[PDB]
Amino acid sequence: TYKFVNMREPSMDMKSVTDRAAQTLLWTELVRGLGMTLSYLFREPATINYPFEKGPLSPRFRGEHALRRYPSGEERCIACKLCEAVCPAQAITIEAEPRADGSRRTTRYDIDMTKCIYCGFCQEACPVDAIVEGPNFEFSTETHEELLYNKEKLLNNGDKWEAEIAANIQADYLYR
Amino acid sequence: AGLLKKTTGLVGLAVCETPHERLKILYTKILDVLGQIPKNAAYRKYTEQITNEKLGMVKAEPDVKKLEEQLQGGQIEEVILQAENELSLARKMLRWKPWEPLVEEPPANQWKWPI
Amino acid sequence: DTRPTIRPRNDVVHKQLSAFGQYVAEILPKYVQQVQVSCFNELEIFIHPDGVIPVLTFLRDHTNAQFKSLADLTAVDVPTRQNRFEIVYNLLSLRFNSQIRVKTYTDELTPIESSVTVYKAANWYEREIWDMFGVFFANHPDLRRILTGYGFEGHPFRKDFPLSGYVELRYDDEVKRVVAEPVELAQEFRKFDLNSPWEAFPAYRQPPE
Amino acid sequence: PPLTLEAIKDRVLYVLKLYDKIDPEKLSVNSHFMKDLGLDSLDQVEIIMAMEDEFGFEIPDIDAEKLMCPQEIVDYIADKKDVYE
Amino acid sequence: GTSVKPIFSRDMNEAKRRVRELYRAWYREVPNTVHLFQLDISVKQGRDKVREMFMKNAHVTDPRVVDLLVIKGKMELEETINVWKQRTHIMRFFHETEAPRPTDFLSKFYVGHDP
Amino acid sequence: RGEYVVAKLDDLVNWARRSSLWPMTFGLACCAVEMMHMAAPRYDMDRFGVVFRASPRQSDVMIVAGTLTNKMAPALRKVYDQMPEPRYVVSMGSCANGGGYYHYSYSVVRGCDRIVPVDIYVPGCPPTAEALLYGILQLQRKIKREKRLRIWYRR
Amino acid sequence: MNIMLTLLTNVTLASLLVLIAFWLPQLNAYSEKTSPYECGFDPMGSARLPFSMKFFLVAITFLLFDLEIALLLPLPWASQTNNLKTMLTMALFLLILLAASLAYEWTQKGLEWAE
Ligand code: SF4
Ligand code: SF4
Ligand code: SF4
Repeated sequence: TYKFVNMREPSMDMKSVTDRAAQTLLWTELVRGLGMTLSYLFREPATINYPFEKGPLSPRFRGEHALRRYPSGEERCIACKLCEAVCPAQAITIEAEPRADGSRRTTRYDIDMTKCIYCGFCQEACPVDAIVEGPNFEFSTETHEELLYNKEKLLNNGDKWEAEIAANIQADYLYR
Repeated sequence: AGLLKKTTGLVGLAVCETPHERLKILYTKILDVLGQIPKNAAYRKYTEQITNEKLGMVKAEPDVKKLEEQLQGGQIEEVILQAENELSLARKMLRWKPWEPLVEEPPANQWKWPI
Repeated sequence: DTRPTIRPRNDVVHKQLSAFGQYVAEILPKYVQQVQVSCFNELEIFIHPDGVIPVLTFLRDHTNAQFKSLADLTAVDVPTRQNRFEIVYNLLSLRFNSQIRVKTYTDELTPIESSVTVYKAANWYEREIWDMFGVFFANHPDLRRILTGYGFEGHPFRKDFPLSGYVELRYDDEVKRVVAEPVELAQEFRKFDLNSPWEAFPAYRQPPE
Repeated sequence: PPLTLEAIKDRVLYVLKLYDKIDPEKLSVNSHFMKDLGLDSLDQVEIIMAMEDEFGFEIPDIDAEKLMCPQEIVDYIADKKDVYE
Repeated sequence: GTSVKPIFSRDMNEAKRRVRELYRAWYREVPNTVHLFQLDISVKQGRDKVREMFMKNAHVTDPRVVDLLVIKGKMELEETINVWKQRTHIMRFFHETEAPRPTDFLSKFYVGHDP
Repeated sequence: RGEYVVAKLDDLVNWARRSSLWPMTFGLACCAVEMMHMAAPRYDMDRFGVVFRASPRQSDVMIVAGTLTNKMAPALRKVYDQMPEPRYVVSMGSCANGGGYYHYSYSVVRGCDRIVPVDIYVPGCPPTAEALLYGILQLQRKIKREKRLRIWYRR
Repeated sequence: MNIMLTLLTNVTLASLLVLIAFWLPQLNAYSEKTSPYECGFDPMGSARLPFSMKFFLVAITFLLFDLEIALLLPLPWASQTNNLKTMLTMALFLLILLAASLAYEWTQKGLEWAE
């Protein structure tokens, strides 16, 4: 099924030629273009008053990363290195070591936020929902080094955006 | 035999007002060049088979639209266009002439691609 | 259906492709070495390098082939072979609604007749093949680097060319001009050997040597 | 004024003087760049360029190959620019 | 096995021939290239750098190979002539910013485990 | 007081600077598409005084949006050196920041920093058009805290 | 008096704005900030060589046509005469040749811009 987009032949009767001539001299399609720009002038602009009116997002939004912890308080990451193994840009570096108490966690968990592609593959691979991408997207910085997060900064994010990340996965865990 | 179509739709492909004779003369030139091809070549028998069907096909039907429908080659102007290509192909085929056996068997593991 | 996950397989297309494969093989036995139809109904024609131009011309011009569009022209670098480069042609026939694959072989020092004459689309594809891999093509109009930066050394897509390259770039203030230096990665690319030592597919079990 | 073989002689030995990697002492009319003055093929390309730019006209590659001594340059320039004496 | 079809040259003699005028085409425009690109370096160090690059590729004793560098140098000449390379690309040949790596074994032993 | 006079005068200049930033679009990769959405009426970059203007002779800030390929690296430096220089550079996306996805490639410089000095860094892949608006807002704050006249008065 | 005072004030106002333009904003410049702009990469060397455009024929006819408008400019005071028949005939006569010149210029390639 195809349609011929431009195969219209104008009529040669005395009426049609005059209308085309009237269109030519008395610019009409130009007025129609003008007339519609006036229509948009009186309409309702769609601009949102940033930062007083932030844009609409979804619970699945991928932003700044953070390591969450169990309700008890102990971290969720058990250093399985799934997130590091599946990271498409190799932005994850992990070093683990037996903790003093037994059950062992990472001693180094660095995310290179200038090498990250924010694909979210880390939060899917994680079998304990430890590493997640938080809702924040306003962590722009003045220096390149401030982007290169390590375990401490990421753990701080987990203790800062927990009130929001907990609700997001609460609304989205059933889909996954 | 069918009214002269205003355009072929395709850009550049001009409408041929006398397509029947054009197909007949080119097809005769096809079997002409195929004459210089010895019988043994698979190119000769196959192309002759295609053209001999087509030649007896264009002469039988005088109407353009039944010719196009039954030819299964789109618009008629494409048929002369492709028959021309078959002519040029057969001419340059005479130079390279692939009837000859394979020029060289490839190395042992050039193909076979599990690494 | 009993195969809700397995992709359905078409045998009619397999028979039509196989019949055409024999057709092309008999037409030009001078270059066609071997021909095969893959499981997912795709035809591959293995020609000798000298047959690059004649075979393509036949597929482009024959009334029963009419492959009149070079989809792409690429090569696969396989160092373990004597002719490491393996030039691959992909053609599409609009009249017959089918696609064909024509593949040759070439070592490092051997020129291939440029297909610019048959398919003018090959012109830019040829430059990429030379730039990425180093395969020179004779009779090419404007054979030169297309993707790599000016004065680039080596051919990147070659398997023996390191991923990070040999040279990085930096603005040097002393000369007030962007300069080139030997590469020094802040974090080396952590190579991952993730090939399971257990056989995956018994169908492609290469017989022992 | 006309052109004579002596004119070619003086200007040829003139242009060889400016060549840095030449020695004015062992440089002679019979001096062989490979043999006498110890040059290379890339060097020999430089003189025959210095020949053609100073002489003005263009001398191809075919004659720049076996032409080796200032005699050969003076003899070959003579016929090209019609110096028969 | 010992015989394979060539690129442009049938032996070293014509391959060396194609090197000579390539060096000719590289000698002439160096003052022009220096003028064109506002080179900081004078003309003289331009000429021998062409000479040195031609010199380092001397051990080659294969007609097919020599053709490859000959055509590759031609593109390099082409890139330089029609202002396709800027000052930075030209200055890339003069390794200026990087410190001289010493060649004596003692210095290498002092700086690192580089063999 | 002289210090007070220089204080108000500096604020007047800094207000005139931060209230008119004219980006010189270096649209390179998918980071540029999201930046145009900032120019789209949903966020309306123009409303903040910041409006897109070509001809780097008539622009104040660079917005590096996309990967910086080694081949074009001289172009980035040249268009950076030609800006009348109360000037700042905004890096959009992981690729422009430090290489991002193509950090390990043979022909991508690991960050636009190696060619030009970089002001505020905008992380993302791509950073959403709202995130860039926050970035430009951060530069306005940075311009606000400029003591050019106070330093001159205390030299 | 009145006209020259207005002319003076405008040029002093314009010149003062230049003076505060080049002096109030202090300069930290170098040789790369003064380089000609060519959308990034290095210019090939141009902007003063002969840049031959095509509308030269119609550019020079404008000069001829601008003389026609000079000739027919005094029409507002020409209507205040006692012999309008002669004035009307001559006034239309200049317009006719102006139309005639354009028409003949049109027919012989003329307004068409050279390729
Ligand atoms: S979202 Fe970032 S850190 Fe997570 S896997 Fe993807 S690239 Fe790696
Ligand atoms: S995937 Fe989760 S549990 Fe595994 S190493 Fe990464 S953060 Fe830790
Ligand atoms: S950071 Fe992501 S979105 Fe931005 S240019 Fe790189 S790949 Fe594209």
